[PDB]
Amino acid sequence: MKLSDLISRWIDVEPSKNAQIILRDRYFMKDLDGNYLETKWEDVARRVARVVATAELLNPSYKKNEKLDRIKEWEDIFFRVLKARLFIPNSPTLFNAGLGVKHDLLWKPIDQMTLEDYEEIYRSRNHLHMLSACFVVPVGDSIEEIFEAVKEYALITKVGGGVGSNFSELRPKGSFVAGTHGKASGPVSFMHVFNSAISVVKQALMGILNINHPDIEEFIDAKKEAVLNFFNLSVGFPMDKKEILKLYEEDGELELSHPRSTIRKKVKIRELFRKIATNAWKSGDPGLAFLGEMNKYYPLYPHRKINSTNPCGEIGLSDYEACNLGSIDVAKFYNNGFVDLEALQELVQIAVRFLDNVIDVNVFPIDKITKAVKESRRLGLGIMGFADLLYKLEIPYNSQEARDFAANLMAFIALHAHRTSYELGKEKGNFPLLEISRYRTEDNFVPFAMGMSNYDDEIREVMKMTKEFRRNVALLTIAPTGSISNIADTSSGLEPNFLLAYTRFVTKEDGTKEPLLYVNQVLREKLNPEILKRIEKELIEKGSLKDIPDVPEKIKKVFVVALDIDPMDHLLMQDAFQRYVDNNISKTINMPQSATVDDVLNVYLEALRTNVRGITVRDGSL
Amino acid sequence: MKLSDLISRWIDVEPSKNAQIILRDRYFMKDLDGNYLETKWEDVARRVARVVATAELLNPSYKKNEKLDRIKEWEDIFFRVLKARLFIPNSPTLFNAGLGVKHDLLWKPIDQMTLEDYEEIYRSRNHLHMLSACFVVPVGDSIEEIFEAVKEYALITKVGGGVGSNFSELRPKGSFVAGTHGKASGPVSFMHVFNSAISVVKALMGILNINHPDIEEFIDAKKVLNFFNLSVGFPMDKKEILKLYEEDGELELSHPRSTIRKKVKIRELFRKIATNAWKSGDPGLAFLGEMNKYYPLYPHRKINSTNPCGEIGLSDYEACNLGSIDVAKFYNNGFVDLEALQELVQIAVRFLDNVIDVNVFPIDKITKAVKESRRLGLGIMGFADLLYKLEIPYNSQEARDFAANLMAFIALHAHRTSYELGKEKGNFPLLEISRYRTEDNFVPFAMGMSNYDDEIREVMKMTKEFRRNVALLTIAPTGSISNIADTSSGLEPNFLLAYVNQVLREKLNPEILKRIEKELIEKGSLKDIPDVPEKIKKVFVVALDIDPMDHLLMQDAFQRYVDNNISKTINMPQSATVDDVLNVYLEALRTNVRGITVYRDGS
Ligand SMILES: Cc1cn([C@H]2C[C@H](O)[C@@H](COP(=O)(O)OP(=O)(O)OP(=O)(O)O)O2)c(=O)[nH]c1=O
Ligand SMILES: Cc1cn([C@H]2C[C@H](O)[C@@H](COP(=O)(O)OP(=O)(O)OP(=O)(O)O)O2)c(=O)[nH]c1=O
Ligand SMILES: Cc1cn([C@H]2C[C@H](O)[C@@H](COP(=O)(O)OP(=O)(O)OP(=O)(O)O)O2)c(=O)[nH]c1=O
Ligand SMILES: Cc1cn([C@H]2C[C@H](O)[C@@H](COP(=O)(O)OP(=O)(O)OP(=O)(O)O)O2)c(=O)[nH]c1=O
Ligand SMILES: [Mg+2]
Ligand SMILES: [Mg+2]
Repeated sequence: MKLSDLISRWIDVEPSKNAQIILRDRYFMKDLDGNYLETKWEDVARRVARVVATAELLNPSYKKNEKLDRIKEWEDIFFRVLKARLFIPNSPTLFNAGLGVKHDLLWKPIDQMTLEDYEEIYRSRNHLHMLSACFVVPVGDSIEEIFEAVKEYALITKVGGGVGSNFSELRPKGSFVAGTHGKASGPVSFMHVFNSAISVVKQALMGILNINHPDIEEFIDAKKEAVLNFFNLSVGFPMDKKEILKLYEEDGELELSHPRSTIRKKVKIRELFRKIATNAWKSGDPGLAFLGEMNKYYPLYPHRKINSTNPCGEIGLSDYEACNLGSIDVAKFYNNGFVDLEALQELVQIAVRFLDNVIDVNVFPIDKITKAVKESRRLGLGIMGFADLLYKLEIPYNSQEARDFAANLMAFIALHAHRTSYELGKEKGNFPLLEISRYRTEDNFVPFAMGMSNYDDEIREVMKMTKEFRRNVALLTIAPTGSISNIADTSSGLEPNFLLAYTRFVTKEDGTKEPLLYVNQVLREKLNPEILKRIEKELIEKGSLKDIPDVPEKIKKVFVVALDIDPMDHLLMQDAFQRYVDNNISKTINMPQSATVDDVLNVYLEALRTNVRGITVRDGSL
Repeated sequence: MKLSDLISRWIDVEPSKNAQIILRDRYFMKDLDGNYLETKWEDVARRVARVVATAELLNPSYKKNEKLDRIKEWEDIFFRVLKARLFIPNSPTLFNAGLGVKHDLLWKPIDQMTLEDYEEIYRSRNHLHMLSACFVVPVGDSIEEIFEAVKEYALITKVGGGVGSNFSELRPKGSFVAGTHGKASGPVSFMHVFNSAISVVKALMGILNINHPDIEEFIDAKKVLNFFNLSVGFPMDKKEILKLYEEDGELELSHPRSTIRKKVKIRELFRKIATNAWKSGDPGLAFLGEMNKYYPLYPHRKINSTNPCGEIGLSDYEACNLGSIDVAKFYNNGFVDLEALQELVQIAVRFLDNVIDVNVFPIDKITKAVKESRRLGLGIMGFADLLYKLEIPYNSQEARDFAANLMAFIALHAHRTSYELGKEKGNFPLLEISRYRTEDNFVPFAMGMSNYDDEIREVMKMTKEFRRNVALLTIAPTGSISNIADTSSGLEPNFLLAYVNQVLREKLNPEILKRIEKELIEKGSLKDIPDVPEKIKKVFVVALDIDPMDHLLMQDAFQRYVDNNISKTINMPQSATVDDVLNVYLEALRTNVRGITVYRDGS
């Protein structure tokens, strides 16, 4: 099916009442007075499409005699895909597109648009026109660098970004400070300042400490009993995952040390791991960040180095680098028992361009970030709706079938994303740092592990072609998609549905407040409406269909939720996707309440054997 | 008595055992390995004197063929007064003089010193060579400016400065922020960030004006601002505010970047301040309008905050270095030796003004605001022990008349020295646009309690032409430096005679001393000890023998002849009431004080 046809099937389907609340709540633009400028998703799509299409002003392949034609064509395709809700960029794009721009230009009919109208939009983008979700800043070992970074956290947060740092540069607690004949506080104590800062710019953050830092144990325990309430915390592994797994298997020891300290200590790695697993088993923190694995696949490594992820972990970033995201709802690409690969390829094409255009209309609060992004042009195209896609295809999430499907789907998207990046480098110019990247200086560099798809050889072929032309350093991620999957009425990221049914309460102004039942749409349409009526009550009490009487087996096996899927099946699904993502992946390893700390440990060990770049894990713990 | 004679009398008097501990703990310089480079007070005086003398390198009145002998003469007079402990600069000067400089140059004998040795000292001052106690930075109404200011607090704190801000520029809690769907957190929430920053580098001053919509929240703030001293700012004239109170008027709380407006009864605001001050000692009162009344550079420049202790009101990014003369050492046969004193005032101003030229700050804007103004804070310590020696009770009109004359005299000669230094070295950059220039009978304090007034006016007129410094005077708390100098703190009464006071040892037999010693350490006074001569009781008063108004009136007598402000605690008995506090405030608004601190015993 052509994309245009699929667009027609969805373009007049309106967001559900649930989505509309979220849109009214945070997305619809308002004036200084608090009046709505936007009252319909369509108005958001109009504005966003117009602003991002405006980047086509910069397109060197266009003749002035042609420019307004082209810009208008991109505006309409971007508009049509956003309105149909087939692709949605990360929230900051939808919040901030067109801030600074006269309200007369953002929503007026495209037929009325002039070249000078598009140029005025370009011109009038204010310092709040920040369209990217993901940021990393360094935090260097000095009072001056720490507080410059606290300021940067504040500035980035103001404009709607999420920021992470590796704090390992900071000398351990108790170490010698020259200026003071005193003693250093250490990273964990400086992270409270970043926490206090942000908790006031918000009337989540990423903090990483490397496994060999002398304060690592303190770090691991930092969120137990949480002073760092705005931080997600991951333990950083800058060495190879193989070395770490080997050291564990031999019951080896790790030396904790720091260059600007005389503080040295030997710890049993098994013991470090158990402490991390015990804390993660209790509270969910800290996760694991396989920084070495990220650098394995970083085209610019070792010239440039990935030290931290953004707050949700899906983008590994070098210092001052940012990254903009967007997601395709692949549940909408289901057609009679197959995924419509024809319409999907056309959309991957459009999406890569939309995302790459976001960089040109993006305004960042810090010059070093502007420069880092211009230089690399890193994107994060991903998917949402994948669980609902498996439901439609009648595939159990917790099956080798699902993971095989997932790796092929991702491999196909990867293929056509990187092909589009090739085409864009040819059309608009390569990312400045192409020449010094492994796409150039190597033969056979691929930014992911592959090994689970028929498309591998074709992918290799595209990667070789991008030695010449390449618009972007990296193109892909799977994000959490909390809100944008809500807007799109679909399941989040690559995550299974957490629940098939819950009560979402609607506030009658006025009246009082209504108990409104949600049942998963795909469940509603496959399950016999009279079975639904019966079990509906038990499903809400129990959270699964598995021990409900008189629901056919095939419905129980297909309509699995997060907690029906055991930890390894979660882990292996992450692996399947990561093999064909050049950035990282947002995946919660959900674990049953009855899981032990050893069960967590075993996930970590398995994690070290698979291709995952990071780990997040237990029901009932928080 | 010549100053050289008075120097001879104290120069070989050794710091006490108490003082020596303090010196060893934090003043004696140490190397990277923790070994002492200095083992006695004289080593400190040597180093500090040499470094500050180095500023005479910059003196355009000296030929090069003269500079060496000149510098050496200054090093020597500086060394002698410091060693004698007759004048001691603020602590940062003691801690930080000579940082960055080869250890063979700092204690080497003065006769071996060459012009190149001095030039090397000058050149090798490092980024930590910060010698000033008092700082103010703005905190403007944007995320950018707030977090730059948090950065500045950290940087200033690192090098040993104390910093204050007026937070009033920050739009009130709940106000509209363009950037977001969120509302503004308010000055007070933001003050917690400053407090967190400092809690990791470590004391601070936070002011919020009386007409800020968040003022009541500010007043209640310390009822996790553990590092803040808090003062309510009064940018309006003290007259208007006292008038409004007396008329039971209302104040309009508003902010330019908020729609949040509210009316409160000023009397109710004051009662709420007094209630909290009554409980915990905070917040104090900062009469900003009154500081600006005597600010030579107002209104082109403006004083919005003080340093953490209140004694210097500072414009944005301005800093100020302090030094104190121990006036107890100037007692001679029933009189203050004004002859030696005038010589020291002369030397002290030069020392303090030289400190600017060898000072290094961590923020260019501070460097610039200090070069432009050259504000000094010359004060006194030892005052209370002076009153002991002179047999004057602190809580008497005699004491306050004494204090005003003494302060008047010091003012006279400091400002006369400022004029001389302007002629010698060049005027402060901003003289032309100051009220010393653009006005006729501008005087930077109220006066009205000394026969030196006409002479003071005459010197102020002279400083239309030549003037090295925008302002010269303060009374600081002098906690540590008065400990070093074995004397009483600032203008404060002694808090306690025994925990024994040396002037009390030298005056009471003993026998009566041996006997009463423990009763005086329980009761904390001589007041209700019988068999102590009435003359001894009257003179040897402590902080809490002196009622609140006598404290306040002593502050007023000094402030009349101080161009900056004054650090003074209004001590109150434990049985004082919230109405007793309010009465102190109302009296404060009628006197010439520029700020208020109260402390009720037992709080
Ligand atoms: C000054 C100071 C630094 N530090 C920490 C902050 C950084 O993690 C680290 C270095 O701070 P810096 O600001 O770099 O200290 P410095 O340059 O004076 O000393 P050094 O030559 O040893 O760098 O020490 C504290 O924890 N507390 C302090 O009071
Ligand atoms: C005001 C407000 C904003 N948001 C916004 C802030 C974020 O920009 C947005 C997240 O929406 P998504 O774009 O779905 O972000 P994500 O969950 O995919 O994660 P990533 O940050 O890695 O892209 O949610 C809330 O969740 N709740 C709120 O109350
Ligand atoms: C952004 C933001 C600002 N503020 C406060 C900080 C300052 O007191 C004040 C100004 O912040 P600003 O950073 O100036 O916000 P803006 O300039 O983009 O928009 P506006 O001019 O309308 O503010 O708002 C918050 O309290 N929380 C916030 O998240
Ligand atoms: C009284 C007293 C002061 N101090 C310290 C705190 C400071 O580090 C040190 C400063 O030297 P000071 O002589 O205290 O400076 P000051 O008190 O005049 O205050 P400022 O100049 O800021 O207006 O005094 C103690 O450590 N213990 C004490 O008992
Ligand atoms: Mg350093
Ligand atoms: Mg602003």
